[PDB]
Amino acid sequence: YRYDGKITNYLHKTLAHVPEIVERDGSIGAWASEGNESGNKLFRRFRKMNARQSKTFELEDILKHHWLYTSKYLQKFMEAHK
Amino acid sequence: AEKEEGGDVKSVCLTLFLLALRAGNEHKQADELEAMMQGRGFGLHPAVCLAIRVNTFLSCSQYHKMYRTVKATSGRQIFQPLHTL
DNA sequence: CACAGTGCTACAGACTGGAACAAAAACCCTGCAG
Repeated sequence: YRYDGKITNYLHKTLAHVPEIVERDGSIGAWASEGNESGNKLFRRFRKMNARQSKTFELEDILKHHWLYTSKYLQKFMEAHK
Repeated sequence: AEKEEGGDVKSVCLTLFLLALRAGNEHKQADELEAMMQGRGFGLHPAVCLAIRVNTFLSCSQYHKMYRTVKATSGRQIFQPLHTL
């Protein structure tokens, strides 16, 4: 009664093309939007804490500081080797 | 210890040592040693630590994170651990 | 089977002491050897 002529995009996508793409990419969910998205949280705080702050320079120093946040070289240090 | 104090462990070692060093002396050490116990910090007094956490807005876990880092690398840890804060 | 945390809790781990054991390090030695 609820699926006669209508199906949500995802229910179809998840019931149809999943085995195929898992066969092809080798895996999925590692490729998820999550690794992006989450980052958005930072973009908010880096727009307050670390912002300049004026419209001109703001994107510049957010972007820079973000890049610095992402780098491995630093995280290596912050592990403190156990 | 029994004849002149009775259980005062700290001082007997302290007074012989500071002064014994400044016997064949370059001074350099006298500053580090005279600061060493009661005044002040050595490392940093826990009140100064507490203030430098609370007032710069460091998350507890964030603070401890830093503490671990500064301790492990070239330490000689400076900051005081959380439970003493 | 998102992931970096979220503080305070829990008590896991880090400590002494003599009493004595053992192993190992690197000397000296004496032993039996050309």
